[PDB]
Amino acid sequence: GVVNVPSNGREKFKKNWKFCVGTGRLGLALQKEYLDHLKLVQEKIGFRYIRGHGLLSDDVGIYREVEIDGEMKPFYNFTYIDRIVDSYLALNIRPFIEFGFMPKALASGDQTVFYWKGNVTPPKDYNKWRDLIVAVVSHFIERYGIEEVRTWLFEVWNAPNLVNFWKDANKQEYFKLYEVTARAVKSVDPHLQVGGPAICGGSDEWITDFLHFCAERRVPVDFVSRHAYTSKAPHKKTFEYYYQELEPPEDMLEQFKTVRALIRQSPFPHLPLHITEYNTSYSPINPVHDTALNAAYIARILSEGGDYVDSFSYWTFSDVFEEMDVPKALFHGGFGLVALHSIPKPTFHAFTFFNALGDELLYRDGEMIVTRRKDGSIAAVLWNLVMEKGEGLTKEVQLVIPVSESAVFIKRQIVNEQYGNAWRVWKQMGRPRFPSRQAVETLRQVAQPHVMTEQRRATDGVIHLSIVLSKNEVTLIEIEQVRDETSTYVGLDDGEITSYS
Amino acid sequence: GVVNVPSNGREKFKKNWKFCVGTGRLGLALQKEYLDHLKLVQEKIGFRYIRGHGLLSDDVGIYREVEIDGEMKPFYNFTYIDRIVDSYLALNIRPFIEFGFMPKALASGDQTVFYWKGNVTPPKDYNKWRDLIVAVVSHFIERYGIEEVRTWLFEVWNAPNLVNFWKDANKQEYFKLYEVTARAVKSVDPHLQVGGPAICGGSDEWITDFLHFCAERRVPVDFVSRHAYTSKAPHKKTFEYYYQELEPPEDMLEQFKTVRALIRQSPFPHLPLHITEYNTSYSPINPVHDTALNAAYIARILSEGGDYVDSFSYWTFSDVFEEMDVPKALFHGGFGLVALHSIPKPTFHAFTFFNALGDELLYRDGEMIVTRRKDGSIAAVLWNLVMEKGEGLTKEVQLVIPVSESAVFIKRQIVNEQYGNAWRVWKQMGRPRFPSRQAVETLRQVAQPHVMTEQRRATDGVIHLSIVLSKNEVTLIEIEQVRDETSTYVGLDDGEITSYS
Amino acid sequence: GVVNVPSNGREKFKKNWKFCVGTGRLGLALQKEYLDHLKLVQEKIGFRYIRGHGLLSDDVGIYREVEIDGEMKPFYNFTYIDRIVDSYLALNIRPFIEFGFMPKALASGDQTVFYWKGNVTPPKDYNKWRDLIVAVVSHFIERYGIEEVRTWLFEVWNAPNLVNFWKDANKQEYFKLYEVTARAVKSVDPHLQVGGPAICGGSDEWITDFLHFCAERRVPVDFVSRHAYTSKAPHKKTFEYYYQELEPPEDMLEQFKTVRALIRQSPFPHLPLHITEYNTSYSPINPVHDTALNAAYIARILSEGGDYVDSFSYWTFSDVFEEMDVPKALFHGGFGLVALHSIPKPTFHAFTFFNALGDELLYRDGEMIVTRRKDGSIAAVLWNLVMEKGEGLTKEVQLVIPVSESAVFIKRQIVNEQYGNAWRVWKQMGRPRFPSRQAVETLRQVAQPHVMTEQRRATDGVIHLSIVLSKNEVTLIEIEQVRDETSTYVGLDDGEITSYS
Amino acid sequence: GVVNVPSNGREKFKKNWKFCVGTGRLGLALQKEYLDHLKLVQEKIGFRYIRGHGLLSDDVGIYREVEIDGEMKPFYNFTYIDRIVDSYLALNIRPFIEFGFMPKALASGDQTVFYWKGNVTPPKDYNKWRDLIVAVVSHFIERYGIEEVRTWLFEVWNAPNLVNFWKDANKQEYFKLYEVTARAVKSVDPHLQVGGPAICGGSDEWITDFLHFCAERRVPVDFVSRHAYTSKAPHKKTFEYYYQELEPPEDMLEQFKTVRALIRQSPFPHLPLHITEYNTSYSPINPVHDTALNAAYIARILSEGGDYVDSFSYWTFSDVFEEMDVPKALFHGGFGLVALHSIPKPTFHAFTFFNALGDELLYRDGEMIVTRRKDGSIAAVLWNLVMEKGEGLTKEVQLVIPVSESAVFIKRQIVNEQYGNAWRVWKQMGRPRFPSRQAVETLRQVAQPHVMTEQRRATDGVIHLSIVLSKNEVTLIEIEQVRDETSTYVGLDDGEITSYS
Ligand SMILES: O=[N+]([O-])c1ccc([N+](=O)[O-])c(O[C@@H]2OC[C@@H](O)[C@H](O)[C@H]2O)c1
Ligand SMILES: O=[N+]([O-])c1ccc([N+](=O)[O-])c(O[C@@H]2OC[C@@H](O)[C@H](O)[C@H]2O)c1
Repeated sequence: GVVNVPSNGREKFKKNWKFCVGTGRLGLALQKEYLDHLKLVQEKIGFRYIRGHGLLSDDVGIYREVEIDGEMKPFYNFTYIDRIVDSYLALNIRPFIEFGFMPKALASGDQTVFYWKGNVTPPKDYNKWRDLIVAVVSHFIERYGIEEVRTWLFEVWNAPNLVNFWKDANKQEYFKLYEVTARAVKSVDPHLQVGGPAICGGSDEWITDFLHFCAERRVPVDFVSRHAYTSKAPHKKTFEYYYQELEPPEDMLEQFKTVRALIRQSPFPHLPLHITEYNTSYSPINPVHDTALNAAYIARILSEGGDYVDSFSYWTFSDVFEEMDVPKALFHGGFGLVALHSIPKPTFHAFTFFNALGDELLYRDGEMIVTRRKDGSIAAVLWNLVMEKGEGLTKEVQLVIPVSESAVFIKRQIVNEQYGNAWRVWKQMGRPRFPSRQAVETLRQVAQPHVMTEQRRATDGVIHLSIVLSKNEVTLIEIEQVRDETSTYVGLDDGEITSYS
Repeated sequence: GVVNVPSNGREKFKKNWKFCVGTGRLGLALQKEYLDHLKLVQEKIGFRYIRGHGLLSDDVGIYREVEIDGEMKPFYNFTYIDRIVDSYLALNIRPFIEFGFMPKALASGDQTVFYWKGNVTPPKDYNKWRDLIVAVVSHFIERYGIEEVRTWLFEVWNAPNLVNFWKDANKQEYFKLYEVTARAVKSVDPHLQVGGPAICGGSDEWITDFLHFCAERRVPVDFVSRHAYTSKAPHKKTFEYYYQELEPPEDMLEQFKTVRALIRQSPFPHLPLHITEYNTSYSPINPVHDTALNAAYIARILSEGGDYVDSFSYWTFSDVFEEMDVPKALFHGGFGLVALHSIPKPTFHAFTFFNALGDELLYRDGEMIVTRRKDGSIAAVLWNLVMEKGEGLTKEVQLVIPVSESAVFIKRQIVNEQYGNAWRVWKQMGRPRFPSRQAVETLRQVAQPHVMTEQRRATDGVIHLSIVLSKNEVTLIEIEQVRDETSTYVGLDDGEITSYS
Repeated sequence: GVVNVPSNGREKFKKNWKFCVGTGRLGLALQKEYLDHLKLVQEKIGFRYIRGHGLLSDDVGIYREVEIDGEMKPFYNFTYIDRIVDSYLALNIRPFIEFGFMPKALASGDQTVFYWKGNVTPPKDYNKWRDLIVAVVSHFIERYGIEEVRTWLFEVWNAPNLVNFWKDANKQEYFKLYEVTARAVKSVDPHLQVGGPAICGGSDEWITDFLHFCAERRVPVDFVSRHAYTSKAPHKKTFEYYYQELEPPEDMLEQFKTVRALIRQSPFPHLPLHITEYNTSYSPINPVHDTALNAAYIARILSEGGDYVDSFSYWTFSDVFEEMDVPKALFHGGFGLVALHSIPKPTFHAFTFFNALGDELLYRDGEMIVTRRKDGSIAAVLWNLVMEKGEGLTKEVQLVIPVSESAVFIKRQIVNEQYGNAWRVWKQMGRPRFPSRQAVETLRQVAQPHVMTEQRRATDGVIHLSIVLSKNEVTLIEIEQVRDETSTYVGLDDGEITSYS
Repeated sequence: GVVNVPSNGREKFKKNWKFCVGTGRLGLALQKEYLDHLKLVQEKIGFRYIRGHGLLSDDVGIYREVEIDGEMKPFYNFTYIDRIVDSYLALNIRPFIEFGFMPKALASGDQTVFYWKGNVTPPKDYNKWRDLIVAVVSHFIERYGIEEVRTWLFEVWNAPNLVNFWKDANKQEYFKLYEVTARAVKSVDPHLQVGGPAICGGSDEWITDFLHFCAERRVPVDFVSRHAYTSKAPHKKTFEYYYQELEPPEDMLEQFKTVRALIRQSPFPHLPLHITEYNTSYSPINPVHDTALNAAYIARILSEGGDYVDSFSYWTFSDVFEEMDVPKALFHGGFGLVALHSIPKPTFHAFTFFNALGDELLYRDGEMIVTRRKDGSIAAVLWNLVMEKGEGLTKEVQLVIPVSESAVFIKRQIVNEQYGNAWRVWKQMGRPRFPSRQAVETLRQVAQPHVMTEQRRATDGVIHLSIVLSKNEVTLIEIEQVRDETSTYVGLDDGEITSYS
């Protein structure tokens, strides 16, 4: 493919793609492994927010009753989220808070979800729930101050359209929960941004009904949130895996555009859309998350998602996760960008590569994005998504690039099936479920992207880049001006080194 | 050619090769860059000793006078060595102390050497020198304890046979020095291992005459020390470089062997030989040091060195160095295993690869060493030294390794003219003298060994490795037993992941 | 009163006191907070062993089924203990392993203990319990090597004599469990030191019977294990506290003495006694743990416990704990030496003070220990336990100490009701449950022990220390030799500095 | 003396006091010790700028020549200052650059200053000098960007009115150097802030003459810079100390006010004034620097200096220094707020305590500053300077603060002759010149300010605080509102803890 890149760009590539990221339940943020991962993530990708479950679930331990006199009185315990939210700010990432699930002692019923058993029943008392919300949100304000907390976003629950996350998928009782929550939030401070309905795909009439509910009853909404996944249901389970086929990335972008339109035609036309969960597969034990295909796939979404949505949050930044029990093996199919022992998966590198793009959009299509940075250098992320089985499937992309700076340093980073892929190498080691330190160390060496560099002189003010992508490669290409200093090394002559010319 | 690696080995590959390592002057150990460098070097190569000049030179500031009442009296400032040596022991490296150069205020003349102007004249008074030595040795014992200082070694002066390092290259006067120093040391504790004559090559009758001076006069010697290089004197200079031709590595090994023999024919037939400086070139501004050639070259030394010499200390661990002024550019020909910004140079990777070898020497010729680890894995370092100008020059090596382990994990790391070579990429950047942090980080990325993994079945309890070395490649190959766990993943099927088979 | 310290000591004060230390369950070692706390504890007190609950309980996640080829087969997930033990060894602590509690899937009934719901029923199948032990112990050996694991200890279950921890406190069923476990361990390696009965107090015929059981059936036992507390059952509960009266520490030492005597009467008279949990109170929400009284109390135990027992393991090193839910406030009555946010509690400082003592036991009574270090210096720890309510209550102590020195530097460190006491200060702050970072730093500053130094000249080779201990003071006194260097500062006169004399 | 602190104050206490700080020559910035110190300084006191010598002196290595052909051509080496200025920015501190001294290779003459021998002669060629500056400033802008460099300040030379620092203290020649420098700076970018004359006191007609010179010859000046000290010429020397009397703190403030007047009376009446060096003693071996008096003395300067000068830069932040050779002992009278081994001296605490103050000035006089912070809390630094010899000499300050809050947590911090004073304890240890690590740790533990806390109820809507300062005591007091949480601890009763009430 021959893509002629212009010197100038009308558009700006926005940073929506790294606005927010996902995470396993907040209680897992107490784990050193977790925070190692979060550190890595925030050093290499700069997420602004993080979005998880469990804030009000009982391992974090906020909501209790507590026998005083002979009445059960509510007790709010911030010991853990203080630590959690602190560890977050310390890593320059803010909570996209998600109020859920139901504390056990506030639950109206038994139903739970996940291995860690988040209670998914409504509050036995909405006054108690509201007071939870007021307490938490007020607690946050005390700890972090109002100006900090105002930058946070507060989602109400999670996937209420699903029977697993909300008793009977009750639209009406969710809307009651939304309204008590949204009102509770604004009552603490009116700038605080509360939103919903946190629905998973398959039920976008919920967004419309949610926005009709909010307009009709004058319920505050500051954003719509929605999840996006492209995996069909499991066509094969093992004791530790769900294998699922996938719709192409276009399916996710159409999901985004569709929900943007629902918002345009609603009484709240100006509302931000945050996709608070996205990946390929929605199961934390689907091995696709460990693969290069995941990288290549998710790159398209990084490219284009931001046209439709104010943010879209990769579920998750890390394999530290337990919705489906403790990981049974190093590469076990989890959502994480980072695997246990801080081994980036290929998808991590995809974010790393997008994080090198500039603001100025020179060219974008369905398999690349090409940007100018403020120093005049170019940054391109290209990907070769291939959802079909088979080998080779190399795609050459020819890039013609405007460069006035007579010489250029090109640095290219590739992750694919061979490179930046610890999953492949893990396989070769015997798929050790519980690898030794040495094996982890090799895995990490191997998980680094392949780097290639060159100096190229630009003939006619043009650089012609032949970029050969292999199956499911995501690659970062940067073209820097070379300010050559060779001429200051007077007499320099590598021909005077043994073996060199 | 075809190498049939025996299943078993009588001989043990010893750790002589990393007993000790070279350093820029001890004063420079105060530099944060220096410690960063030592720390990397101690994490990836665990050297036991570090040997450098400048212990008694005036930047470290031990020796002074000091008009106290009405008298110029000696003052021993240990502020800097306490901190230097402390920093050494904190990194699990002990000093191979070298008593030099002449404190300015103890100097008998003004001849200095180097940019930092180490004085190279005999002491104006040997009684004061003696006391310096007693004071230093004593102070060390007081700070670190007698048990610890006894593990240290003590060389006396540096290169006294060279006019640059010692006034008139006075053999007789350097023997006076050695005697005063050796006795000084021993008078403090008889078990302190003192030695000399730390000579450079070209005048090895100094070993003979030194050890007869020691026999005649019964001067304690506990080892012989000697430098060893293979570079002729510079035949080109720039304002910045020396370019030297190198003798091949056999010349260094014949140097080792011939000195060993000279010691065996001496009155002290059994003394240890510590080669206290070695590289290819002896100039810290010979770009050869930053190349792959350097690594391939030194790899043979690591392999055989221990045959003839109890230790051999690579000059140096780091480009933190000043003999020829402050590095005028990132890669500037410095002795260092590690370049500024902690960019491993190819020779670094050589040591690191030797660090992965086992005790059991299975096979060794002049281009490889093969070893069994105590868990039964093989570790083999192969190098392809090519001193002749020109491209290509690839060696095909065929390694036939035994192991009744069925399945095998091979990890291969290569560093050559393309991989693990930040010098070649520095040049592509336009030889930035003073690189941006971004350039540095690229350089670091690129300085990493290229890793290649595979799983192979064994046929007939044998692995057959067809190994292709590029020019001046050093490569580590490890063959580990795969204890394969895949069978525990019942239902595991990569064929159920999108794109995978 | 008056105490004349012998210049020489017959006996050695041993390190039994810091052989082992308690931890809240192993699952919590995943917390970054837990490890912060351990690093701290390992730098200031060097514990060799760490004994905790929950190795096999389900948060750590080892034991699962796992439906494979039509059966429920065991699935040993090592993800979490690998990470846990790793981190233990990285901080130079080994597991005093305690095989408990029942994995939910291995359990025969529903009885749990604690908020974390450790199952306390017999295995539904003792063969599978055997295979669990074999799996875990084997796994450890496969990861750490046999020479490492052989240094560990293995306690079977916890407090089988209590109904809360073991169905019916069934003695015969516990012996069955112990036999199965002890043989399973030994079946893996005969060096693996296994032991019980891990009983709480009140019921020491369990030792007698347990050992009778083992003699009769030739069941391997390598040590006896026992808990030791001195608190009566809670007389007052709030929703967050258990308040308890305490027996004096002689009571604990009598427990030690008495259980050792039951071992000498038994068929295994020479068996090690490891007291694997002691504290004052056995409630993790008794505020007593946070006080200076706890420190002063336990210092007597540190002083004398080793006379009777091979180890005694302070429950716990850290307030990272959850047996009674998540800490409801910074100081919440947790067992920890270390409070959250790495705030040392008074008791932490007691260990620290014992960590400064020498081998040579010069003098000891029930309020002090005095030791000679090998450099010749004295180290004394003194405590003024005062269990009575009220203020004042200051012990005077006249130490008369031989010193072979003449000029002496004394460093006293004190923690008591004023200093080294973040609890008192936390109360002044308004008892914030969830203190801000600022408050926490203040608490940490204030948690440090008060230091008083002084130079004293000996008279007639003796130092006469008049020491006043406030109520529940634990104080460390070190008397070190001064090698005065002031004479070398010729002309030094502080009287030539503004204001100084 | 009683002070009725008003609730609100019209004026702001400015942060001029910590705008900038002094340092040893930039070359020492390369030392690990130095950066430990800077780290600490920047974690506890937040300095915006750092100002020292040697930028162009040859240890930093920027100016060389460099025989190319037969010509000596200038060569600029940025290897060191890149690493220095990076290390600066990483620690959030910016260079208050100072162009000096003369590179040997550029020097017109042989006169040097200091042990390290900065050349203090005019350049041999002013074009060469100019080119140096352009080179240096262009480099900065290249590496860090114009926006960043525009925030830096550029002083020309140091103390040109002193014969030691400038050949013949030649005024007219300094103005030539100034003009050439300032013109060189402004030619690179006009917004770069260039300034001088960097004079030491006792010669202020130079500021007048300088500003007339610049006014008349239209030479750019953006700031006046000046040094301020109060020590008289030494009255005793030892081989290692200068001992000096000190004019009182008013003398310095009057120096500040006098120079502000000369500036107002000048052709540039609104120029900022930066005191680029102040301490009490101008010698780096005056033990007053090490003392508590230093602290209490510098406290009035921090309180008030800002009225008269835009900045005032305490020479120096650390003892890493060599103007008078390597430190001969731990506390050796160096300028540093931080002693070697990162042990803060009392003075460091004064900056720390001042760094606790709010912006809103409630009350100030010559012994205290009392401020309100944005959360309504009070912060006051009180000082009791006593320049006379003698014991005791305390000082009661009675602050009467309005608070209608019911209750108050008070946190006080004291460094005086007893507390926060490691010099005092170092003396008790026998003035170890080169202390053991154990000794250093005691020293550090002792270098911490004494902390006293209490809770105080309000009476009459007011708090009456009696603050006893002892000799040369600086003390920080913070009064915060207590939000008492005790009522939530329902049933709490410390009375139910052994020994407590
Ligand atoms: O160019 N020199 O000053 C020089 C020439 C030859 C030798 N040599 O034959 O050993 C030499 O000596 C040492 O090696 C290089 C230098 O960096 C070391 O400090 C010297 O000991 C130097
Ligand atoms: O210690 N000296 O050689 C010296 C004496 C007098 C002054 N002075 O009058 O200002 C002085 O100069 C400056 O201040 C102290 C020094 O450390 C700085 O480098 C100079 O700027 C030094």
